[PDB]
Amino acid sequence: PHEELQYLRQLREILCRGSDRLDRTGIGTLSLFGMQARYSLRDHFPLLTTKRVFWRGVVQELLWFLKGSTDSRELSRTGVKIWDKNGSREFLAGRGLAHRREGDLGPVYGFQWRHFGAAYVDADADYTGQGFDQLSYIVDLIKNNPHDRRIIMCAWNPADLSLMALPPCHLLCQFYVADGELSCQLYQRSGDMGLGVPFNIASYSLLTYMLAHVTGLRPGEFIHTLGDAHIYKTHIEPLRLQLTRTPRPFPRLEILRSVSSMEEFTPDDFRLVDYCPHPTIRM
Amino acid sequence: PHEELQYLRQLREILCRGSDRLDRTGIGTLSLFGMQARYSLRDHFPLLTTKRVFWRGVVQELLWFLKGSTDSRELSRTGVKIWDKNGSREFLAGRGLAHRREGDLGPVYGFQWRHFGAAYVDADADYTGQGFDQLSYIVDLIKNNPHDRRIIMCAWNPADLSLMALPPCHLLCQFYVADGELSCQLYQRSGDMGLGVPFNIASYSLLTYMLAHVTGLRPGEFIHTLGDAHIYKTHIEPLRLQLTRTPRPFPRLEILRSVSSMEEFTPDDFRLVDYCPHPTIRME
Repeated sequence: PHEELQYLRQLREILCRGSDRLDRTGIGTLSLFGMQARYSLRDHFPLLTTKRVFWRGVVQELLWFLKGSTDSRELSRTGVKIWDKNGSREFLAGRGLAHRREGDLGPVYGFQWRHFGAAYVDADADYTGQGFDQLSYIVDLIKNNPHDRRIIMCAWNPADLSLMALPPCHLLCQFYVADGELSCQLYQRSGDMGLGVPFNIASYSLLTYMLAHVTGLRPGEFIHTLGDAHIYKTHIEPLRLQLTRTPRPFPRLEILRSVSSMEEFTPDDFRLVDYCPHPTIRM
Repeated sequence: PHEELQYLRQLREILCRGSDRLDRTGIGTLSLFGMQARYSLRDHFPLLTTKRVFWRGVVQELLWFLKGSTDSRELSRTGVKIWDKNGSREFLAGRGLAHRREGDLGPVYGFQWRHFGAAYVDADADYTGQGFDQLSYIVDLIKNNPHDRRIIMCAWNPADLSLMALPPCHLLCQFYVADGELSCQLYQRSGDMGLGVPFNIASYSLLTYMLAHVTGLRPGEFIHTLGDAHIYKTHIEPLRLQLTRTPRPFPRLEILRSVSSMEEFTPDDFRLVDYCPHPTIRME
C-alpha cells in the first residue's frame, strides 16, 4: 500500500472521531492525541502527492536552521518567506518582545541545534563556542558510535520559550543505524495536519538523507510520531477535496555532489526526480 | 484484546526481526526502532501481569523525582534500592565523577523537572527559584489552559549529560485534555524491554493518575512511544518464558484522599486493587 495512505487515514480518523475543542484564544480544532506513521526512504522520497508540497521552502528552511540562524531576514533573502510574519516587528511586539530588530526570532531551532543552553542575546551575536552543538554531536555519533542509543537533537528548551517568536512544534529527532541504513524518528508535539504536516514529513526526511550522505550510510526509514494531531475547522473543506485524490508514486531524491559536512550543502545539491503531485491546495 | 498483548507482541517482533547489534559496551541486543502502544487508564491501571512488576519501587521512585531529588540515598532510605548501584562512589568514579559523595546522581530527572537550565552544583544545594519548574508549568496549563498544545515536561538536556550518573531514557512526556480526561504520551529513546519497559509503563501511568487527581480530571490514555526498543541477549530465555503466559485482568488504582498538590502525595495514598500477576521473572 502507498505510504501516503497513512497520512490520509490520519486525516479521516480526525474528521471522524476527533475531539472538537476551543482554546483560550477562541479558535477551534478537531484533534486526536498520539499517532505514528512510517515512511521508507530507501527507494523513494516521501514528498506527498495528493497536493503540491512547497519543496523549495523545505530545502531553504532546513539549510537555514542547520547553519544556526535565528534571523528570518536571511531566509527571506533566499526567496522563501515563510518565517517573515514571525520575524516582523509587529509580530514580535504582539509576543511581548518589542525590543528587537525585524527578523530576530529569538532562540528558535537554529540556536537550539547549534548552541543548546547558551545565553541568547540577539540574531546578530556571535555564539561561537557557546552552548552544546547538537548537530556536531549527532554527526560524530552516527560516524563513530552508530549503535549508540543517545543520537538525539532536541529543540525544546523550556527556559528559552518566552524568548522565542514561536515555540517549536518539532521537539526532537532521534537517529538509529542498522545494517548500513540511517533511520530517524521525529516527536512532533503539535501537527497542523492541513498546513504543516506534509511539509514537516519532507523536512525530516530530507535531514535524514543529508545525514546519511555525510556519514556514508543509506537512508532507511522516517518514523513520524505525533502528539496533538489537529485540523483547524477552516481547513476541513479543502481537506475533503484532498481526500478525494489518489496518491501518485513518490519522487526520488538524488544528491548531486560529494558533500563532507552538514554545513556545506546548497539547495542545488538536491535533485528531485519525477515529482508529479496533484495541484496545490490553499488551506 | 487485552492491552498487555501489545507489549508481548513487541517482544515477539523484536525476537523475530530485531537487528543484532553490539554497543560500545560490547553487550549485544536485539532491537527495533520506532514503536507505539496505547494503554487505557479509565477503568483499570496497566500494571503488567505476565510477570510481577515492582509497584512499591514505581511509587517511591516517582515521588522522589517529583520532589526534585537527585540523591539516590534519599530513595534508598525509603527501602527502594533501584538507584543505589548508580549512586555508589564506585559507579560514579567509573563515570568520571569521582568527586561526588555517595548518592549524588547529578542533574537527572528530579533536577530537570524542577530546575531545567539551572547550573548544577551537588545533590545538597538549594536550587529554590533557579531554572524552569516544568512540573508547576504543566499543572498550571492542565488547570487553566487544558487544550494547550505545549503541555510538556522534558528531561533531556544535552548540556548536562556529562554530569549525570546515567542519561535519561524517558526524554519527555506530553499531556492532553479532552472530554474531562487527561492523557499522556511518553517518548522513550531507549526501552530495555525485559527489565525496564513494564516498570516504565507503570511510572507514567501513575504520573497521569496523580496529575488527573490534582487537576480534577479523570485519567484517559497512556500512549507509549519507543525509539530503540531492545532485548538484551541475556534476557532471551526469561522473556521466552514470559511469552508462554496469558495476561490476567489489569488491577485498578484508587487514591485514598483528596490531594491538592503533586508534592503532597505519599505512598500511603495509593491502593492497588486486585493485582494478580504471574510470578516474578528475574533477569540479569
